[PDB]
Amino acid sequence: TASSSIPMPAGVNPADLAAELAAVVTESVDEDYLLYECDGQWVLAAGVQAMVELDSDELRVIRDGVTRRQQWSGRPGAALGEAVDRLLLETDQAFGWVAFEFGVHRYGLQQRLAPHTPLARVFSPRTRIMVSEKEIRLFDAGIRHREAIDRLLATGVREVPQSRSVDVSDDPSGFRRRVAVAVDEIAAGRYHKVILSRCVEVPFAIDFPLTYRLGRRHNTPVRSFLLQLGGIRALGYSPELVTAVRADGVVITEPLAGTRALGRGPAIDRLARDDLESNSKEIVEHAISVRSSLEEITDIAEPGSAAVIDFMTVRERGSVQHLGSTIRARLDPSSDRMAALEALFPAVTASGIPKAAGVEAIFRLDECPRGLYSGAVVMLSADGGLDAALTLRAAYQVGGRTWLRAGAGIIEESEPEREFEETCEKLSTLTPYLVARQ
Ligand SMILES: O=C(O)c1cccc(-c2ccc(C(=O)O)o2)c1
Repeated sequence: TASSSIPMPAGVNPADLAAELAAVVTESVDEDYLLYECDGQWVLAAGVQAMVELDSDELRVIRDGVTRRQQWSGRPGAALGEAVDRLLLETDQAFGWVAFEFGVHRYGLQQRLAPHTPLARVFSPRTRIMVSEKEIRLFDAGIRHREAIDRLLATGVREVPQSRSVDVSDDPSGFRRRVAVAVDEIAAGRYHKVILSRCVEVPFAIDFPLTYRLGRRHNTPVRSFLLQLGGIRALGYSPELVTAVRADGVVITEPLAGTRALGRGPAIDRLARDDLESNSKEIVEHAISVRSSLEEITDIAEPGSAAVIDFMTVRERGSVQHLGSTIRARLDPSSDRMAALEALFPAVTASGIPKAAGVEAIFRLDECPRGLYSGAVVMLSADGGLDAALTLRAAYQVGGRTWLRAGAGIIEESEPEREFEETCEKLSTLTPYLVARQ
């Protein structure tokens, strides 16, 4: 099905070649794109053939300057799903992002959103370039894209420049104070856990593809992305899989809970791993989160199909390590891939426990709308597939402002100073790897 298949050159890693190709194609064609890494394939979705924009109050489908603009009601997953299924009648895959705000409708909180709040942006690409350890496959590539790959193979990948440091120690948004307020709300019995966050400004412009390459070779995320889409530049090393739906009907979700530092050498990392695996506080939070995922997944699964296939094992994520479980079910004939995403979104590590009360608290105690942060980056296929990675450990550039964003799960025993240090550990997935724009 690919019109070209080129063997991967010796000594070149696919993440490096795919991100370099995104830079070369940017220079020659100047188009929007989304690069998504999923199970050893880096798929560069290049150019926008058609775009679906789901907002809180409207749905727009834009193709070649022509817009279908429609009011929508009911579930946001049905509005997005109907438009995306339409894109996939004539193309194999669609890609994009879903905001954290897409998940508030299931809890009846959508009236709290401001008008015109973005919920999702999903596009069908003009071209797809798939890069694996074995080969480069070209789908619907015109002469400029074919010549860009030829030029890159002739020159080889660029050497990544040295990175530039950033200060994460300032607290202009009062994260420590906001954690103290959440702790008091938890002590009052309003909820059990809430995830709060803070932004850190990057006071210099970064090169997104070079920063992506440098951070990727020091991280082991479950998925990753690099994009330039409708005025947003973003990259991330997604630590958690929100949902994967396969064409054969198998649904997977991989919740994480608990955090210890990682990357401090073998001896310190082993002590942190043994503490994480045996700490009552982390075990209880992980068990509650697995029980929550199983309750959610039963609403969309064939009866008796839900199962935990890997339980409470350490998942290494670069600057941090977490407890994780892999939950599997079979999609019920009465359900669909968007209803599976809606059942599992937002993740507990994006919201809290109970999830409804965590989302309500975020509207008051966090900077809203969150947008891409704690939402998902997605890949959908014409055969029914869906892959949705949780957007944490990401960097953004919008309108000349570059920033990072990290948070923490706050419970009754949380201390503001420790939670602030925890956001610093999560920021460390990116802060040593920022390449300035040259
Ligand atoms: O609540 C937990 O146990 C838990 C576990 C792993 C991650 C997170 C979490 C919340 C926000 C971020 C981030 O901005 O990266 O990460 C929370």
